[PDB]
Amino acid sequence: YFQSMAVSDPQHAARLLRALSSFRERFCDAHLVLDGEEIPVQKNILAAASPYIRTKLNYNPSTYKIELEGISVMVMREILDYIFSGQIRLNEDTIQDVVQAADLLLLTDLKTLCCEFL
Amino acid sequence: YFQSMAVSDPQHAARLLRALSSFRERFCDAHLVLDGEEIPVQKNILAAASPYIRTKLNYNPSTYKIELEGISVMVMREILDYIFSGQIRLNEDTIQDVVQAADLLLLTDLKTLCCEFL
Repeated sequence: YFQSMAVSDPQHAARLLRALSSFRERFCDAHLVLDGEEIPVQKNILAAASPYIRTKLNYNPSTYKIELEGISVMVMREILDYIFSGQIRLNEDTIQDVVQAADLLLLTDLKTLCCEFL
Repeated sequence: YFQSMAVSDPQHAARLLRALSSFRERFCDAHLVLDGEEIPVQKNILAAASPYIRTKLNYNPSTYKIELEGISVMVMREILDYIFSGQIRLNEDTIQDVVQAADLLLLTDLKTLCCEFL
């Protein structure tokens, strides 16, 4: 008989995500424009996490800007922290704003994670 | 008392990785040059996975090319499949070439995964 194998490392994705977290200061391809604030950002990772941002880039393609005024800077920074780790931070005064932000950005699993703590 | 929480979704990294896997055809920032073959590639994800490629980009910064002639095209494609999934494919005729490639690219965990099947 002849044998071939497909071996899977389930910690790989978490590990790659931590190396990508290091690059949030060369690799930045775009700026998120929220309030009058600009956050340098890696395009493919935000497009990957948020279907909204994915669609926005198809329809809204010299620094490249992705506009977002319907979410505060503090909340988006906690969401970006989520995107690069899988962990979100939640207070009594915050969880509602985060759930609404998650809805805007079509972060469907973040939203489900937030509602389970209500 | 006042209470804040940090909630962690451990499937998040795998899920983001699958959305990034979709983009391997806009998001491509560079070409891998192996043999006389060019593979359009997302820069930050290869830099993140491979410390070698990370270093190469610091020292070797108009399409941007990352040169790599010490690995075959077939093997690198299986490695790129690993990078975007955590799964590697391994035959009797292949595992040695993959282990050597993993060493070149400083893919330390891929290498450990490959040696466990020897």
